[PDB]
Amino acid sequence: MEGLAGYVYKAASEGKVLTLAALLLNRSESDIRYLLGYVSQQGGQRSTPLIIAARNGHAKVVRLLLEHYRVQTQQTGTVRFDGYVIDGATALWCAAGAGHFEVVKLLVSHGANVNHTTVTNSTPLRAACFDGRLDIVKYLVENNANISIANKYDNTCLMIAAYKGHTDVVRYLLEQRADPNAKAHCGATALHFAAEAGHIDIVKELIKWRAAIVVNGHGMTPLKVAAESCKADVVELLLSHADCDRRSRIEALELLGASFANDRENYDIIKTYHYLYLAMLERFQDGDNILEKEVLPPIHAYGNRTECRNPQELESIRQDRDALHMEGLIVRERILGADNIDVSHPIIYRGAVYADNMEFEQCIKLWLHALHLRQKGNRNTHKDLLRFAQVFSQMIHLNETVKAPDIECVLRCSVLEIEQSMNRVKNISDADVHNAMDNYECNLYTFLYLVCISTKTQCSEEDQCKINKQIYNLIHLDPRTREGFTLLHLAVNSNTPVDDFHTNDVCSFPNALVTKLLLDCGAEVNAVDNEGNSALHIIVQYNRPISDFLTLHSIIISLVEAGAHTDMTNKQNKTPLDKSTTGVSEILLKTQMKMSLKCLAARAVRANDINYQDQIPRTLEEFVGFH
Amino acid sequence: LMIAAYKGHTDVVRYLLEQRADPNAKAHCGATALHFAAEAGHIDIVKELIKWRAAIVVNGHGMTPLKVAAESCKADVVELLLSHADCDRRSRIEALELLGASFANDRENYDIIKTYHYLYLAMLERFQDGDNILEKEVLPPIHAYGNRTECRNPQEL
Amino acid sequence: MDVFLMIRRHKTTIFTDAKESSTVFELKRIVEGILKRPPDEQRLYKDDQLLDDGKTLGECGFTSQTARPQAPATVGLAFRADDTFEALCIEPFSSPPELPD
Amino acid sequence: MYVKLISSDGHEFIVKREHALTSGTIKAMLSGPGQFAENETNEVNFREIPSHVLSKVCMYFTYKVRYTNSSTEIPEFPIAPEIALELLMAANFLDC
Repeated sequence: MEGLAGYVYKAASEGKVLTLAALLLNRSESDIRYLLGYVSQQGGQRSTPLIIAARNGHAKVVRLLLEHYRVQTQQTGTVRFDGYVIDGATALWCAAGAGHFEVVKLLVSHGANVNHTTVTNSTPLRAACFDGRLDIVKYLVENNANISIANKYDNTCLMIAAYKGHTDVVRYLLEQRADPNAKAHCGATALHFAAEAGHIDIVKELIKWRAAIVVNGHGMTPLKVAAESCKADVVELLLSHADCDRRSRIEALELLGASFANDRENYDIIKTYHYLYLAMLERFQDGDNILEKEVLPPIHAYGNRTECRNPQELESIRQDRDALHMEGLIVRERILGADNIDVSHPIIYRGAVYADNMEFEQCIKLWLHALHLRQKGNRNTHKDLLRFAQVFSQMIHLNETVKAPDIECVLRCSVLEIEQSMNRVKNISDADVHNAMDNYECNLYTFLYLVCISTKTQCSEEDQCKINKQIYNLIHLDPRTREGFTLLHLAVNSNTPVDDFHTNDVCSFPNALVTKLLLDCGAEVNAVDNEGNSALHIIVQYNRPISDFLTLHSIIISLVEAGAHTDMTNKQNKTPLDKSTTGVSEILLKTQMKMSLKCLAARAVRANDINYQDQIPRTLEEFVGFH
Repeated sequence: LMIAAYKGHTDVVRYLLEQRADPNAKAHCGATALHFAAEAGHIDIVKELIKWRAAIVVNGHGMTPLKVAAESCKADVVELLLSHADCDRRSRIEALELLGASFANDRENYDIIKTYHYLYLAMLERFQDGDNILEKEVLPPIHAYGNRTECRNPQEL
Repeated sequence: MDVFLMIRRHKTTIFTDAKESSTVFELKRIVEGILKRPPDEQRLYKDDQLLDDGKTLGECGFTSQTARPQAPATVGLAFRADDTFEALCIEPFSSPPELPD
Repeated sequence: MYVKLISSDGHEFIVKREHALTSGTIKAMLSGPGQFAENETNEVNFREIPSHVLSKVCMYFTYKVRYTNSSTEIPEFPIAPEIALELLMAANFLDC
């Protein structure tokens, strides 16, 4: 039974043999095998009692289970609790992933599942490669298990061994003559994963095996991968494969110097110039077939710098801090283009540094350009919009003015991002719907924070019209959250989440200024949620009537003047007068409740439960649904 | 209790509150520590005293803790002391009127729009029922404030 | 204070405002001011009881609560044909239909 | 000065001009070539309104003129359950 399943769950968890004997005997055949063949839902994640035996390495309880019974290891379970918690894995999958060799050998002799393929076709060797135990990996191959099993993105076991620090796994795979040029979905073959985490031994291990150089899907060579990762140990190693040529040798040094210019862990300004000056002098070293520096067009975001075509001008900016940081960004754009995953990450880091250093206008320009680059790559810039809102609120708290074109561009970018978020919600059936909806709600909340900042800031009249146009477009796009909360509702309900950062210092929900702006832009003031609540039908549920009575009075005035029905019942048939839940908020509604014979007659019809179906005009059938 | 509630220390007040301190810690000044909480707006301490039902008494000058909260121009304390439900329509009306009047003249927090809105909210609740209205009790006019006899009508306000 | 009230003759039904202290004669004055007929030809009837011209509405029974403003009291009206006064005839309103189901 | 509302059956419901003019369709019906500004009749001839329905409509005209914004609470309108579902359609027809 379900209670008996939890009884044997603790017996295997404690690693006790004599306790499980009494709990798995003296019964019929039907109920006994159910306990050993069903997962137990503990802590919100289901797990087999044999999983918790293999997870803790309790070989004593589980070895005698196979001798006296016919329990199999094909029980479906989760993979791990480190941010994955997805099911489908067999019981042998966690045997290798728990770092216990003693439990792998017993499951092989009784129904070996070394060729197990889940929804992600993850064999127990993949978990063993993730665990990185040489004894588990060596024995699992000895039990006739395939090694070339690739996932949807072709997760070859050599890649995870190269990605992880377990260099013993990758050197054993080449002894079995595994594929070195394992093509992935994104084109990453062996050297891309090895030379990204600074694994000097792993990259050296594949030099003999000749993993070669192939450009992946992001337009990057494996040599350029090491230069982007700020790992100079493997950059010099990859330069000595005897096939690099002059074009790809300096640009790796330039990429390494550009990557070292702006980074969190590896920020060295002396090594940035020296690597670049080494690359600068390597280009201008002969004068014949000289590798002259091509120049990108000037960008206003990076000041007005036009790169460094000479070694003399690079030397003149050695003592100046921000010039070297600005110069490294342009050459990084020249090498990696505008399609790299982490091309804008140094720009974001420099913007964060400038925000911490109270440099605001340059930070805004850099973050705007990084937002544009990420938006060209079709990525969720919700974090970038949150950063924009946070720095705007930090400026507001220090009473630093925010330029109107900046917030205009940020709001337009956020509107477009909301469009693509709706696109990602629409097309995905059940793949990542929860994540897409979370990103959608985060985008909407960031839009509201930026709108509140825009209302508090002074802006140009034409650019105020542009802000109104952007908000008008977003309203005509009709955003909707999980509860059906429209954009107006989230500017009304106090349950709207606010970020822990400086946005909590500027965004008070309900907001009197935002609701005036949304209604002026043209928000549907009668928009209903899943429960049928209007915008006014929620503001009455405010639990602070007198603390911010100025806030509550302005919004109800704005909502009534826009034309919100004060009688619009919810799914439970409660009027905003009835859902007042507050003495003061009831009083303000009674003053603004404009009279209507139509409203009173509809109340009389609905209260008396008259059969109004198909006895009134069809446009009135909806009206009785309101009242 | 009163010493730790006049200053912003809710932890000591709470610890004494579950240590069975005085629920009505009267003083020579005639306080309760609800008055002291209202004088400085330590709203968490007000919540702590409300959660133990510290009751309400009249100060030496004729003031409930709600009235002291309204006088000190502290609206959140007015909220918490109005939500305690041991206050009638007259007490609610006079507290709102006092808060609205106190926002009109105070250097630290002078917001005339708050004054008008709170006074209008008080007037609306005075004329809420139409009949049986708690009509004003305006004194004869004081020469210092011109000679206006308050505002006993919604249109007057 | 004042009420509104209905004056019904045959099918016609006119609405008006009147004070409690306003007399029946003043109601005749306003009826003359709208219906364009001299008040000496007109008799105002509370139900079927004839009203004195100088009697105020409060004395007749039209208080602020008995003649409720949204559902006012019915005041009958009788005109005069030549030298003879007509009988008080008030046609009832159209009957509301039966409640469905 | 006084409008001359009449139902289908002929029951006249003469009321003050602005008392009716609170509604919208009764304002539209008065305006235009159907004015006939003699300054006493200004009659409007409904066709699909029963007498009791427009009676309660005139009741509401007086009721909304009286307590348009006075105090906060207003006495409830006495709508009979049987006269509803005809008062609502006459509300739409009048845009009241």
